[PDB]
Formats: sequence, C-alpha cells, structure tokens
Amino acid sequence: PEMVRGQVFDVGPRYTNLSYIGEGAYGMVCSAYDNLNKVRVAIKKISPFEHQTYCQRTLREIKILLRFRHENIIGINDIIRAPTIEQMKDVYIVQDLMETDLYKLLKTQHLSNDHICYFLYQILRGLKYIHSANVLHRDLKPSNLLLNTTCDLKICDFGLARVADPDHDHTGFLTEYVATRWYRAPEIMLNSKGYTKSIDIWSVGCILAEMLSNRPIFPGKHYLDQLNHILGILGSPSQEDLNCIINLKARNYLLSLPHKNKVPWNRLFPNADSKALDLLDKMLTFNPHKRIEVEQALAHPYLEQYYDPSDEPIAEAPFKFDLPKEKLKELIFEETARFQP
Ligand SMILES: [N-]=[N+]=NC[C@H]1O[C@@H](n2c(SCCC(=O)O)nc3c(N)ncnc32)[C@H](O)[C@@H]1O
Repeated sequence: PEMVRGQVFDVGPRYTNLSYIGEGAYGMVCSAYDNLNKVRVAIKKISPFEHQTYCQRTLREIKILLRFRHENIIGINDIIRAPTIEQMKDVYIVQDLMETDLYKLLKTQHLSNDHICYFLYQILRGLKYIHSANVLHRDLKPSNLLLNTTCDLKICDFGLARVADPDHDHTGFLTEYVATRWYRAPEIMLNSKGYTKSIDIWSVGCILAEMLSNRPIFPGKHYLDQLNHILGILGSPSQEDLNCIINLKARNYLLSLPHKNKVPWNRLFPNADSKALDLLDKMLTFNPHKRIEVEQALAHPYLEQYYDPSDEPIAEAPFKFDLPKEKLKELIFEETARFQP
C-alpha cells in the first residue's frame, strides 16, 4: 500500500498521487487523485476500533453525513475499508477537496463585509437543514467550516452531534463539556447539557464575532475562565434572566459577582456593519430562550441579499431519537457497505 509520513494510507488503486494535508481530529488527512472522477479529493484515515468512544464518534459522523444531503454540509463521496470485519483496521472517508477552512483563513486574511455576510449566510443555511433534522452539531467553530476556492462553505465533523432533547437539557452547575471551549454557550457552565438548538446558535455568534476581527471574542484560557470572558462583554444578566435559572448553585454564583456593564458591540467592532452587529447581539444573547433561532437569523436584514426560504431546504427525514466497540465496529462495517467494492 502507498504510504505517507511513515504510516499506512491504503486507498489504492482508485486514489493515487497522495499529498499530506494535516493531522485532523480523526487522524491523517491527505489529498489524492481520484482516477475515476478525474479530480483531486480529500481522504481522512480513521482508526477507531480499539476504543468505544472513538467508535461512537466515527459511527455518528458516518451515519449523519450519509443521510444528509445539502450544499453547505460536506458529503461523503466514498468510504474505503477492508472487505471483512476481521481485516478492517482503518476506514478512509473520501470527500470533496476544499481549499481551506475558516480557522486557517482567519489566521492570515481579513474578510470583506461581503465575505462575512456570504459565509454567515451559508453557515446558517446549512444549520437550518441540520436543525430541521432534529440534530445538534454541538461543535461549530472555524476549523469545522471548510471553504473551496470559490468560497463555497461546508460544515464538517458531526462526531459530537446529538439528536435534540430539550426536555432533558437541565443539569447542575459546572458539569458538562459541550463544544470547544471558546464556542461554548454560557449555560453549558451553568445548567445545560447542550441538548437544545440554541447551543449551536451561540457558536455561530462566536464565529461571526471572530470573522469581524480575526480574534476569538471569548478566549477563555481554561474551562472556568470561559464564563468570565462571556460576562465581561455581555455584562451582568438581568433579574429576569437569572429568574430563568432555577438551579441555586448556578444562580448564586452569578449573584455573587460584582456588577459588570455591557460592552457595546460597536466599540468592540468599530468598522462592522451595523446590521451585522444587531444580528450578532441576537445570537450572543445570554438567555437561551431569548436567543434567535436559525430561521429568524436567516431572515435578519443583514442577510437580505441572500435570504430565500424556498432555497433554504430542510431535511426529508429527521433523526427521531452503551454499545461495546465490537457492536460498533459491526455497525460501522454495515454502515459503510454501500461503497463496496
Ligand atoms: N483536520 N485536519 N487535518 C488537517 C487538514 O484537514 C483539512 N481538511 C479536512 S479536516 C476535517 C475535520 C477534521 O478531520 O478535523 N477536510 C478537508 C477537506 N475535505 N478538504 C481539504 N482539506 C480538508 C483541514 O483544513 C485541515 O487543514
């Protein structure tokens, strides 16, 4: 088998002329030439079978991406693995080759307002479809937003996704490890398991802020720091918003803090479009029940040049609703059979 960086990257003969791209959350990512479609593609090598949690996340990603079909969500074009469960050690996921991602782009490129608007529209368009499937992405962040050379944007990595479960969202204070720290909504640290759609909107708000300045808006240095950053900008929650938190440990923590004034968005972002800042404010709303939902965000005046609900499709088949790694390997093997061979 062809090799890259000293490890097996076994994708031939259909895929040749491999180039190392990077180390992902799952393993090695390479580009390759697709001798059938006559185009270069991305290939991700995944080696999950020793660990139940890796098997979980891999099965999640495959099951969701195979059912979804949307312009702003990365597809799976092919899946390579051994013909038998016994011989299956790795799984390769073949996807459209994308020039960059928003994390890499923000490291060196200033975005025009037109690009910010276009990117945000595409994020919300993809998110509308995800949420219409009753699915939460739960790890939206710049590095999970792929971009091709013409700035078409695709949401990727559904390994942490879940079916929404609002009736079971409540929990205690300082539990819960949802999303990537900087993109984590304030209620995750207070009383939420991140089982409602508002968790994703918070992350999109954080992404919008980061597009406006090329800096993360809430750069918490560790888990506990993250709420400090959020409150340092939003200021102290109102009595009404505190009255919505019944958990006493969470509420009394907030009551124990000195008063903090809100920092006006236009002082943080003096060059930003005022309509973008109005939408930003509605996505970065402290109370998740008052936070804007994805279809309202699409209809916001900032996005008026793109908004078209008839061209913002929803899922045909929402997802309606412990396993040892052996059963998970068998499930991964079954889920990938359609690509044999
Ligand atoms: N990651 N990583 N590894 C490093 C490189 O992986 C690049 N990348 C991924 S990564 C998917 C998410 C993950 O697997 O974490 N998908 C693609 C892709 N379809 N086309 C081009 N490049 C891709 C990413 O920009 C990063 O530069």
